[PDB]
This record gives sequence, C-alpha cells and structure tokens, in this order.
Amino acid sequence: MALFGYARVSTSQQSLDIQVRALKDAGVKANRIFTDKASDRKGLDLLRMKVKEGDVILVKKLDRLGRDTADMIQLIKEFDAQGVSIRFIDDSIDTSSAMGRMVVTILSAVAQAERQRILQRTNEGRQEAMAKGVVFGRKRKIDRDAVLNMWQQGLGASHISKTMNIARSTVYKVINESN
Amino acid sequence: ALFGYARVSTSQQSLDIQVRALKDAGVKANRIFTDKASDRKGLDLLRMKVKEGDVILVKKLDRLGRDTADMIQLIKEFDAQGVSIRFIDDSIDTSSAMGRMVVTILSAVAQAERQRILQRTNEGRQEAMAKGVVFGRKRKIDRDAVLNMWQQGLGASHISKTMNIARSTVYKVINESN
Amino acid sequence: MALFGYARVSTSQQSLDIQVRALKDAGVKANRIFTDKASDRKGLDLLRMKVKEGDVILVKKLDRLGRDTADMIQLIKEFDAQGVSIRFIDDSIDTSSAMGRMVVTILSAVAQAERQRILQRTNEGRQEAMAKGVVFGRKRKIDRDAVLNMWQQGLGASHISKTMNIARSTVYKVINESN
Amino acid sequence: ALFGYARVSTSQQSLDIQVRALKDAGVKANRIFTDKASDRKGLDLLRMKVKEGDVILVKKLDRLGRDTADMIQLIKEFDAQGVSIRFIDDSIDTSSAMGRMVVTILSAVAQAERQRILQRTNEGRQEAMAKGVVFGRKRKIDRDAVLNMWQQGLGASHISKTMNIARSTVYKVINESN
DNA sequence: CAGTGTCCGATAATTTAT
DNA sequence: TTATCGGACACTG
DNA sequence: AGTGTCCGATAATTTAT
DNA sequence: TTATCGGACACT
DNA sequence: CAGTGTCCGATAATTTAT
DNA sequence: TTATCGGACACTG
DNA sequence: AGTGTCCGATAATTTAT
DNA sequence: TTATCGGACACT
Repeated sequence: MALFGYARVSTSQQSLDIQVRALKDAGVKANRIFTDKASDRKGLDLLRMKVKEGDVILVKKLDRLGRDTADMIQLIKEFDAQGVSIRFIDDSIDTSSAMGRMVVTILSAVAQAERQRILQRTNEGRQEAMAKGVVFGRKRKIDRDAVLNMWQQGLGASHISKTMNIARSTVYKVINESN
Repeated sequence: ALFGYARVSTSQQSLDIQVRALKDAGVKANRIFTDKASDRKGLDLLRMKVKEGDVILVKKLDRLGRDTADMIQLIKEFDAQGVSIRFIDDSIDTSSAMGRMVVTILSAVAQAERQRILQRTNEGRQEAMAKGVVFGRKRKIDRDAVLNMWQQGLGASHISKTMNIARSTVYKVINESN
Repeated sequence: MALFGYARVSTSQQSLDIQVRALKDAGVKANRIFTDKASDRKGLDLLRMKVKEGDVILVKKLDRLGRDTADMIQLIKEFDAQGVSIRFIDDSIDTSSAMGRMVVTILSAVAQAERQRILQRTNEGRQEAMAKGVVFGRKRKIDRDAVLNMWQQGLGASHISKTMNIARSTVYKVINESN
Repeated sequence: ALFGYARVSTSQQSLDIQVRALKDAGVKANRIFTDKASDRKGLDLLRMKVKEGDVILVKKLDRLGRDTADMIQLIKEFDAQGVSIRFIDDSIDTSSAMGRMVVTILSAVAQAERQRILQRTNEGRQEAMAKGVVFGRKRKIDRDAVLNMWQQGLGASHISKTMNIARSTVYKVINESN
C-alpha cells in the first residue's frame, strides 16, 4: 500500500517535470519519488532496495520503467517476489495480479517490436544518406592547413600544441590522413 | 552449423521423443544437448559453444525456458551473439523482430495458464490435507521393533548394526512416541 | 448487472453439466441460463436478444463463447454496443473495460493458433495413415456378393430392394464399383 | 498475380505516399485500389476480383481495417478464398497461422491505444466547450441585413433572390433572435 | 402411359487426433 | 472422411 | 403560386496525440 | 461539433 | 637520462529519425 | 557516428 | 570411543490438469 | 510434501 513513485528521462527534452506532475496527483509525494536522468540507472537500484513487503509503486507509462523488454520483466519478477506492485498510470495495468503482469510483459514486447523496426528504418535511411553524399558526425574546427605548414617546416610536433593551443595527440593524427 | 536442444522434468522421460524430431530435422547427436532437470548445466555449455551464423532447435517452446523471464534473457543474449532458435512445434524463429516478440507473447500467456493451474493444484492439496490424507513417502522400517530394542536397554549404535539401517534414524524414532 | 449465463458443448462428452454447475455458484440461475448443444447456435441468438442496457453475462471459459476468433469479437463488439458484459470465469477477464475485451480478443487468437496448428498435425497424421494402409470411413455392412449374383441373374434392380430390404439407390452404385 | 491497396482519412491526403511504396514493391496502378473515406466501395471491388494464388499489399496495418473486428473478418474471408495480405511496414503475411494471429494481436492492442487516445480527445473537447469555446464553422452571411429585410416587411422569398443565398436559411435566421 | 438408370443432398456411422 | 437412405428428374421404352 | 416548417446532404469547422 | 445548402412536405 | 611517434578510452559535439 | 581531449607506454635517440 | 542432537542430500511419495 | 539416508558437530 505505502505508495512509491518512479520516473525517468533520456532525450534533450527533459520531459521530467510532466512525469512527476501526475505521480503526485495520483497520491504519492516527492518524499518518495525516484529519478534517473539517463546520461547508470542508479535512482532505480535505490528504489529497488527501499521497498519492502506490501509496498506499491507508480510509473507514468510502460516505457518509463524499462526500455528493454527482457529486464522490464526481471524487475517485475523480482518485484512480485518482494510483494511490490508497480502501476502503469497511462496504461492502467497492475503488476499485482497475474493477468496484470502477464499483460504488462505482453504490451512491452509488442511495443519494442515497434522500436526494433523503427531503428532498422532509421538506419536504412542513414545508409541511403551516407551513400547519397551527406557530411557525417562532427565538422573540422581547427585549420589543418595551419598545421600542415607547421610540419613541412620540420618543426617539433610538441611545440605546435602551444603555438596553436590545442591537443598534442591530434597534431599527429592530422598529418596521417593525407597519404 | 546447426544445433539441437532438449529437456525433461517428469519421471515420464519424454526425452527420447524430443531428440527423435531433432534428427528428423537435420541435427546429429554430435550437436545435440540435454538437461535432465533434477540445474541447467548442459544449456550453459551449448550457450558457450556457438558463434555467429548458427541456429538452435527445440521441439516445444516451454522446453527452452519454463519461466517467461529468463527465456527472453537467453534469446536476447542469443541474438546478440548471432544465433537463433527455431521451435519446430510452433514454427517460430528468433532470427527476426516479430519472431522474437512472438516467442515472448506466446510464452507469457503460456504461463498465466501454467501459473493458474499450479494454484489449482495447490487448492487440491489444500482440500486433501484437510480432509485427512497422508502425504510423503510411507514408513517402512519396523519401528515397534526398534522401540522394543531400546525398551530392552540396548545400545542405540548396536541397533543400527543389527538392523541394516541408519543410526540417526534410530534416535529420531524414539523421540517419536512421547 | 442483472446477470445472465451461457454455456455450450460439442463432443460426445456432454460436459455440459459441469459448465452450468458453476454458472449458478457464480450467482446466476437457470431461469436465465442459455444452451446450444452443437449438433445452429440458436440458444445464443435468443440470449443475444433477451439482453438489454446494463446487463451482465457469464461464460465458463474463453472457448465457450465462440470457437472462431473472428466472430468471438463480433459478439463482444455488438455486446459492448448494447452495454452488456460477459466474463470468462476461468480466465477472469471483463468484456466491460477496454483492456478487458482487448485482452479477451488477445487470448483468443493466441489460442486458435494452437488449434490451427493442431488440425494441421492431425491431418498430417491422417495422410501418413491413409498412405500407410489403414481402412477409412465406414465399413461395408451388406454383402455385395449377394447383390452381384442377383444382377448377373439379369434380375430387375427394383425387385432386389425388397428381396434384400435395403435402399434401391445403393443397389445400382454397388454394381458400378467393379469395372 | 499480385495486388496493392491503400486508404486515407485526413485532409492530409498521405495517399500519394502509400501508393509510391506499392510500386516500389512490384504492383502497378493496373492492380492498385483506393478508398478515400468520406463508404469502403473500392475495397469490395478488390475483394470481388481475386482468386486462389493471389497476394494483396497495404503499407500500414491499420490501413486495411481501422476496427480490429472486421479486420479479421476480411482476412478470414481472404484466407478461405486463397489470398493473403502482406503488410510492408510491419512485414507480416496472413499466408500463415502465426501471421494471421500476429496480424490480429498487433491490431487489438493498436486499438486500445487508438481508443484511449480518442477518449482523451473528447476530454479535451469537454474541457474546452465548458471554458467557453465556439465550435463548428463560423457564421458568414450578414444577418443584421437579412433581419433588416424582414423588419422592412419584405417577402422572405424576395430576400433569397436579392442576396445570392438560400431561402430556408432566411427563415431560420429570423427565429434566431427572439 | 411405369420401370430402369443418374444423380444429388441430407442423415447415420466411422476414423484421427486432443 | 465414406455408406446408405430417402428422394428427384429424365429418358427410355 | 407562394409563404412558412422541418428534415438530411455538404461545408466548414474545432480537438487530439 | 454548428451553418448552410439543397430540398421536400404541409398549409393559406 | 626527455623528445618523438603509436595508440587507446573516456568526453563533447554532431547526425538521422520519431 | 566522427573530433578532440586527456592521458599511457615504448622506443628511440 | 561412543552416546545423543541436529542439519542437509536422496528417496519415495502425493496432487494436478 | 514427509522418511530415510548419509553425515557433521557438541558433550560425557
């Protein structure tokens, strides 16, 4: 019964404020609301150990507990073992029954099958972009023309890293590209 | 490279049967593995001797993992390595997205049944132990004789040599009829 | 609320007595318990029309409503339209929620996928039995040796159907087999 | 023989897009059909012009049938005839057992979402109509002029010819300001 | 004109699987 | 599935 | 004829992730 | 959803 | 003995998709 | 994904 | 040594569709 | 499940 609360975020959109907002309006106070800001899921492990027999948790929706269906279960399993139940406020399913957890784990694998496809289409769309002729990753920031002139000079490589206040390791690798 | 896996639980060793189908699929006992759950060692070994481009087989689904949870755990560890299990009875391959999903759902449901029926078994145990049924293995050793061999004033150790039976039992037997 | 009850049977094992047995112990009386003995699902159609807004039904398990997932839904859909809910006493799911019916229809298709496979293995096992050399269908009951002697006679075919008190149509077809 | 099917709902006619993929699969507009839901006639026609050994295509799953129920009804009628739909986005074929099943589950769940979100839309309509928002199409015709053309004592029919507008509306307009 | 042969569909009796 | 049972026509004679 | 009511088809609207 | 359009009716 | 070149892993900056 | 940033060795001289 | 307790591994048990 | 087996301990 003695309700807990758990939420998370992972994107540049820290939609965390929203997550919490209802966890309160449900019944549970911050005094018992846990959070990982997926930069390592620490605040979860800690929640995992604060709970005891006949506790109850609350997670906004189905994705918010675990990303990977495989261990989304492990939690629930380990959780039901202790006697703790987590509800999916958006989905409205109880870890606590059978049918509940059963249909939790049901919905997850059916929802990852969406992500798993998404990522293939995301990557297929990056392989038709890389090959098309698009610039990748991060751009050159420091003039390599300034470095190559300072090496054809026959100048000591270590000296350059403070004439141009940059990393010494990059100096070398830069010269290695143009074969 | 292709592989076969099988398992058992009951005293009814349907093991010979599972293996048969495996050979009727193309895997030899040269690449077949078995665990007689009594402790899943033989599985670990198979899980340690397959690389990318390999395919495992099990007759029934439940056969790989009874519990839905660690079932995916394997399959996950498995798809990551490059291996995939086909199930002959249900005809699903972890070699895909849906496949993997459809292994999982199947098995979740599969358990809600397994788990509810389990409860029904325990209800049946409850409605039996209360009505007056004797559980466990029934007694064998002629106790009224052992008890007559203490009443004698004989060594308890002496008993356990005279009767080809265990000594620690002898003592327990006496502290049975208070 | 005003509870109803529905059960069915289809095999030589008329396990109907059992079906009813609990439909009562649930709360509903025979006064409102319906039955088709699948010899045509009439007693269902009638139940379908006796129910009104805010009624509630009860069916032993998931198979017992409908066999074919396709219309198992139609019922539920048509049923939820009226405001009537059917429960799956063995399964413990409510037509009444969403998640309920959703997970009813979930379980059915996953359970037919069992039957659909079964029948293929049943038939595969009949095709390896027919070819193996097993007698099929129904056995000859009336001596065809007695009929063939009564036709080589040049005897009128109609006459034979009352000398041997049998069907007149079979008389003919019998002679047609031995080419 | 292979076939293509597509559909639309929104004023955002993503129709041109669905068809594109169909051609990128191998079906010509010579064997492609479309319903612009405004009434699923074009489907019926396709359902009436395929025999055994044919295969239909739709981009998304929801596209065939929105409602989970009649979705299977089609697929059932379909497997019986000898035809089967592949869905390119999800990559599932009704040409199988699991396939058919896995079409269905997918679509059931798919709806629990569709249906719950629908409710959320209606909650948003409720929290808007109560706060004080004007729904429907906004008024156009200069009523204070029509009302000034009865106050005149002019024929109502006369109005509807003078202003290039409908007559029945004229009357309704007057019984608006009691 | 009425008996002989062709051809169904609806019923009863059987099999393989659980 | 396969066997009979009622029948329905349609020609034959 | 022509003045008044009372429908359903078509247009333009809003709300929602 | 509400506003207009086409109408089709029933009465002076 | 100390400067020159090889080679990581851990961090920050970027892209494609929703 | 790709760029730098700190570093760690290991030889060279 | 040898007499008494108090564990866990192995055997034989039952209940269930 | 309860009954025996192997034991390993702590005390006269």
